[PDB]
Amino acid sequence: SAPVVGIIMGSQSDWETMRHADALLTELEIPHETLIVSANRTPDRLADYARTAAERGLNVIIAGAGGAAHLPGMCAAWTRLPVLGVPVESRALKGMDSLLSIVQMPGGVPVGTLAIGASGAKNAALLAASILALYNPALAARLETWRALQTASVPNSPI
Amino acid sequence: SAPVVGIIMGSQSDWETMRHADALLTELEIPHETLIVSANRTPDRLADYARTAAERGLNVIIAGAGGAAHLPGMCAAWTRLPVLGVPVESRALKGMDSLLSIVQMPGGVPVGTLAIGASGAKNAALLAASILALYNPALAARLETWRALQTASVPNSPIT
Amino acid sequence: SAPVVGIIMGSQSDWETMRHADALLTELEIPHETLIVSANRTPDRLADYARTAAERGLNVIIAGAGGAAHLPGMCAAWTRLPVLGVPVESRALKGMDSLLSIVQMPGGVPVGTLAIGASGAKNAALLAASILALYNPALAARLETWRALQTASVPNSPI
Amino acid sequence: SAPVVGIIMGSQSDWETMRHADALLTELEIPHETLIVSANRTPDRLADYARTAAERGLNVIIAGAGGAAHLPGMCAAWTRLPVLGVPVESRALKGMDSLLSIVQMPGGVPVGTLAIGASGAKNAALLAASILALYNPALAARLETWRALQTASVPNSPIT
Amino acid sequence: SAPVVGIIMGSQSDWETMRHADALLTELEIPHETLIVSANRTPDRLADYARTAAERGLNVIIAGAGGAAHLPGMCAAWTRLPVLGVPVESRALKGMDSLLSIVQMPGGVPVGTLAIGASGAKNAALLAASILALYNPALAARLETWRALQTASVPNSPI
Amino acid sequence: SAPVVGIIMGSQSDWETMRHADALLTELEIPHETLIVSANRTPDRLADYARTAAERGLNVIIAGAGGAAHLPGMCAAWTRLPVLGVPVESRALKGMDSLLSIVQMPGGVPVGTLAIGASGAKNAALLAASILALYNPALAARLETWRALQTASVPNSPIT
Amino acid sequence: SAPVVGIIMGSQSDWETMRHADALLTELEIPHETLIVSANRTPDRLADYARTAAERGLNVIIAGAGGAAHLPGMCAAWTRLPVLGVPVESRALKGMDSLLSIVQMPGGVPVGTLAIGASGAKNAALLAASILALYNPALAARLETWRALQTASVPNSPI
Amino acid sequence: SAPVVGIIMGSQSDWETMRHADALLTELEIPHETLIVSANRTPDRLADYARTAAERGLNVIIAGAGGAAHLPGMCAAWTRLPVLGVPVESRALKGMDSLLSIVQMPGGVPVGTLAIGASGAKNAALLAASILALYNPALAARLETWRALQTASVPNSPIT
Repeated sequence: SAPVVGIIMGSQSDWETMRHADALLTELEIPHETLIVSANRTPDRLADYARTAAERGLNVIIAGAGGAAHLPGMCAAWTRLPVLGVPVESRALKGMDSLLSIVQMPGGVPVGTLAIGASGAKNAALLAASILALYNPALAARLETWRALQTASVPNSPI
Repeated sequence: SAPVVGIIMGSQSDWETMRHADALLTELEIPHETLIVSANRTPDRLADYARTAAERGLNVIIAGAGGAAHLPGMCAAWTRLPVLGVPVESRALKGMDSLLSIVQMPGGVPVGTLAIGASGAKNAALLAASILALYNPALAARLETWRALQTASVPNSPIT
Repeated sequence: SAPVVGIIMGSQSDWETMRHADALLTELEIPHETLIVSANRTPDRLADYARTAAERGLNVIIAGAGGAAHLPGMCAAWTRLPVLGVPVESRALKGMDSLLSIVQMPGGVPVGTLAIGASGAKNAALLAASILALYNPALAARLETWRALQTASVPNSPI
Repeated sequence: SAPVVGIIMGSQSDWETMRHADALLTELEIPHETLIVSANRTPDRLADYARTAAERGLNVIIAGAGGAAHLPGMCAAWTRLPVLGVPVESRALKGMDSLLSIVQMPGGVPVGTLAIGASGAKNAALLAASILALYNPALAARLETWRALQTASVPNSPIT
Repeated sequence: SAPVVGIIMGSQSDWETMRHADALLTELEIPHETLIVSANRTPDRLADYARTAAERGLNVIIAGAGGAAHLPGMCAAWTRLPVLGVPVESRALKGMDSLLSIVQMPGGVPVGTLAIGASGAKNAALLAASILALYNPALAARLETWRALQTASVPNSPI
Repeated sequence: SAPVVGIIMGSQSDWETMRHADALLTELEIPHETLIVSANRTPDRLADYARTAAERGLNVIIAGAGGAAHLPGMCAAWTRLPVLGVPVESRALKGMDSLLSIVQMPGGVPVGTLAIGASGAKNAALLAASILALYNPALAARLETWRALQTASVPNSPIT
Repeated sequence: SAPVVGIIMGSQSDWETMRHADALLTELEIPHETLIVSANRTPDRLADYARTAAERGLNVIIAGAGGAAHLPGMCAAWTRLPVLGVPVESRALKGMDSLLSIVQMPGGVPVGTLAIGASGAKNAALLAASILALYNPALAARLETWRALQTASVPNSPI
Repeated sequence: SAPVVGIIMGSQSDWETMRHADALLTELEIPHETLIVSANRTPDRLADYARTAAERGLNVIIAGAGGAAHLPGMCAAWTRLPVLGVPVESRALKGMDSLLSIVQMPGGVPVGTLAIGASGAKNAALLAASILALYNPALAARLETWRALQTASVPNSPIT
C-alpha cells in the first residue's frame, strides 16, 4: 500500500504525458504516489521531497518536466535513490531542450533518461518496475508476463 | 565475486569512454564483467549475452555505443533487467546520433540513458550502484560516502 | 507470385507511411510481402525474418521505423541482402532521430537510406525496383516507363 | 566595498569563461564577490547562497554553468534579485545544452541569458552594470564612457 | 504614470506573445508603454526610440521579435539601458533563429535573453520588475508577494 | 574487366572519403571506374556521364559529395540505375548539409544514402556489392566470407 | 511585356509559397514568367531553361523548392544570370534541409538565398526588383515608393 | 575608378573570410571599397554608410558578419540597393547563428545570403559581378570566361 515509486512532474500540463507512467505502475500493481513538484517554482518542496524520499520508503523516483526541465536533475541532486527522467514535449523545441537539460547531467549526479513524451513516461515506469523486480519475485513474474504479452501482441501485418 | 553488473560496448574505440564506468564500479566494490559486443556487427553474440544475463546472475547492464547506437536498445529487447545506455561521442555529429539512437526507445522497451561521453559512463555506473544499493546496505553506505565526498570536495572559490 | 521484396515496418502507425512503398511495388507489379516487425518488441521475429530472407527468395528488404528506429539497421545486421531504410516521421523529432539511427550505420553493415516520410517510402520501392531491374528486362522496361511518365507529367506552370 | 554583484559558477572549469565577467566588473569599479557553487553537486550550498543574497546586500547575480546548466535557474528560484545566466561552452554540444538549460526557464522564474562563452560573461557583467547604473550616477558615467570608447575603437578598414 | 519600462515588438503578429509582458507589468502596477518597432522596416524609428529612452525616463526595455529578430540587439546597440529580449516563436524555425540572433550578441552589447514564446515575454516583465524593485521598496514588496503566490499556488497533485 | 560500378565524386577533396569505396570494391574483385564529376560545377559532364551509364554497362553508381551536395540526386535524375549517395563531411556543418542535401530526395527520384564520411563510402561499396551479388554467385560467396570475417574479428574484451 | 524575371518552382505544392514572389513582381509591374521546373524530375527541362534564360532576355531567376531542393543551385549551375533561392518549408524538416542545400553552394556557383517560406519568396522578388532598379529609373522610383510605404505603414502600437 | 561595390564587415576578425570577396572583385576588375562597420557596435556608422550608399555610386553591397549577425539586415534596412550577406563562421555554433541571423529576414527587407565562410564570400562577389554584368558587356565577358575556366579546370580523375 505504501508507495515504493514516486512520480513527480513540473506542472499540471505535464500530466497528459506522465499519466502514462501512472497507468503502467498501476497495471503492474506497483504502489506509488503521483505529485506535482516544480524545481524552479517550488524549490523547497523539491528539496524536502527528494531529501526524505528514501526515509519515506521510496525506492525509485520518476520525474518529468518540459522546457529547461530542471526537475529531474535537481531531484537527483538531493536524493541517493535512482532518478529516472522524462523529457516532456513542450511547444517551441519539441522537448529537445528538456532532453539535454536532463540527459547531460554531470558525472556524479545521474538521471536515467527516457524518450521524449508519452513513450518515455511509459518506459520510465517500466524501468522502475525492472529495478524493483530485482528484489520482488512476484513483480518480476508480472513484468515478465507484461513483456511477453507486448512481444506476442505485435501484429504480423498492417491493417 | 560473481558479476552483478555487466558493462558491454560496441568496440575497443568505445573503451576510452566506458572505462570510466568500469573504474567507478571497482571503486564502489561492485563485482562486474566488461565485454565488447556490437548490435550491428555481432547481433547473435548480443542475443546470447542479453538472453542469458538474468540467469547468469547479472542485475544491471550498462551498454555504451556510438553512431547508429543500437546496442543498448537491442540488449533491452532480450533482457528484463534494467539496461542503462551511454552514448559514445561520434566524430562528425558529436554524439547526437548516438544519443537519439539510444534515448528514443519505443514505449515498452526502456533504456535509461546518461550523458554523452565519459560523464555518461560514470553516471551509468553510479546509477547501477544506486539500483543495487536498494538491497545492499553495505553498498548503500559506500555510495552515500562517495556522494557526500563529491559534494564536500567542490571548491568554494576559483583559482586564477 | 512469390515475393522478391519484403516491406517490414516497426508498427501499425508506420503503415500510413510505408503504404506508399506497397502501392509503388504493386504498381510496378513487383511481387512482395508487407509485414510488421519490431526490432525492440519482437527481436526474435526480426532475427528469423532477416536470417531467412535470402533462403525464402527475397532480393531486397525495405524497412521503415520511427523514433530510435532500430529496425532497418538490425535487419541489415542479420541479412546479406540489400536493406533500404525509411525514417518514419514521428512527432517530437520529425524523424530526425530515425534518420540518424538508420543512416549512420557502421562500416560493414549498410542501410540504403531514403528521405523521411512518404517520399522516402515511395523511393525505397523505386530503388528496390531499380535493383531488380538489373536482371529483369520486363521490369526494367516498366520502370523506364514509370520514370518517363513522371518526367513528362510534371506541369509547365502552377495552377 | 561591500559586494553588490555576486558571480557564481558551477566549477573551476567555468572560471576561464567567468573571469571575463569578474574583470569587467572590476574595470567599472563595481564591488563584487566570486564563488564556485554547483546546483547539481552542491544544491544546499546554492540554496543558502541564493536565499541570503538579498539580505547580504547583493543586487544582481551572475551565474555561469555548462551542460545540464541548472545553477542560474535554481538560484533564481530562491532569490527575488535579477539573475543573469552565462552558458559555458560544452565539449560535445558546443554549449547548446548549456544554452537551452538556462534560457528556457518556465514563466514565473526569469533568468536573463547571455551569449555562449566569454562574450556572454562579459555581457553579463555589462548588463549588471547597466542595471546598477540606473541608480548610481557615477557608475552610469563610467559605463557611458566605456561603451563610447568601444564604439570609437572599432577600426574603419581591415588589416591584411 | 510616466512609463518606466518600454515594451517594443517587431510587428502586430508578435502581440499574441508580448501581451504576456504587458499583462504582467500591469498586474504589478509598473507604468509602461507598449509599441511596435521594426529594426528592419523602421530603423530610424528604432534608433530614435532607443537613443531617447533614457531621456524619456525609461529604465528598462523589453523587446520581442521573430525570424532573424534584429530588434532586441539593435535596440541595445543604441541605448545604455538594460535591454531584455524575447524570441518570438515563428513558424519555420520555432524561434530557434530568433533565439540565436538575440542571445549571441557580441561582447559589449548585451541583451538579457528570455525563453522562446509567452513564457519568455512573461519573464522579461518579471525580470524588469526585479530590476526596478532594487530601488522601489513598494514594488519590491509586491514582487515578493507575486513570487510567494506563484510558489504557494502550485498544486500538490495533478487533476 | 568492364566496370559494373561507377564511383563519382565532386572533387579531389572528396577522394580521401571515397577512396574507401574504391578499396572495398577492389577487395571484393568488383570491376569499377572512379571519376571526379561535380553537379554544381560540371553539370554537363554529369548529364553525359549519368545519361550513358546504363548503356556503358554500369549497374550501380556510387556518388560522393559534400556541402550543397547535388551530385547523387542529379545523377539519379538522369539514370534509371540505382544510385547510392555518400555525404562527405563538411568543415562547418560536419556533413549535416551534405546529408540533408542528399537523403531528402523527392518522391520519384531515389538515392540510397549512407553514413557521413568514410564509413559511408565503405558501406556504399558494400551495398553495391550486395546488389551485384543477387545475380553473381561468386561475388555472393566473396561477400558472405567478407561479412562473416568482420563479425568473427570483433574482439570480446577491451584492451587497456 | 517580355519577362525580365523568371520564377521557377519545384512543384505545384511550392506555389502556395512562390505566389508571393509572383504577386510582388506584378505589384511592381515587373514583366515575368512563372513556371514549374524540377531539378530531379525534369533535369533536361531545367538545363534548357537555365541555359537559354539570358538569350531569352531574362535578367534574374527566382527559384523555389522544398526537401533536398536541388532546383536553385542546379539552375545557377547552368546560367550566368543572378539566381535567387527560396527554401520552401516542407513538413518533416521545416525547410532546414532546403535552406542548407540552397545556401551552402560551393565557391563559383552562387545562389542568393532568402528566408524559408512566404517571406523569402516575397524578398526574392524584392531583391530581383532592387537588381533591375539599378538600370531602370522608373522601376527604381516605384521600388523607393514601395519601401517608403512599408516603413510608413508599420503601426505605432499593437491592436 | 569609383567603387560600384561596397564590402563591409563587422570586424577585423571577419577579414580572413571577406578578403576572398575582395580578391574576386579585383580579379574581375570591379572597382570597390572595403570597410569595417558593425551593426551592433557602430550602428550610427552603419546608418550613415547605408543611407549614402546609393548617392555615392554604389550598386551592390556585400556584408559579412558572424554571431548575432545584424550587419547585412540593418544595411538593407537603410538602402534600396541589393544587399548580399555572408555568414562568418562562429566558434561554438559553427556559423549557424550567423546564418539564421542573416537569412531569416522579414518580408520586405531582403538580404541575398551565401554560404557560411570563405566560399560564401567568394560567391557574394560572384553574385555581385553577375548583377553588374547585366549592364556591363565587358564585365559579362570577363565573368563568362571566369566561369568557363572554373568548369574546364575541374579534374576528371582523383589523385592518390
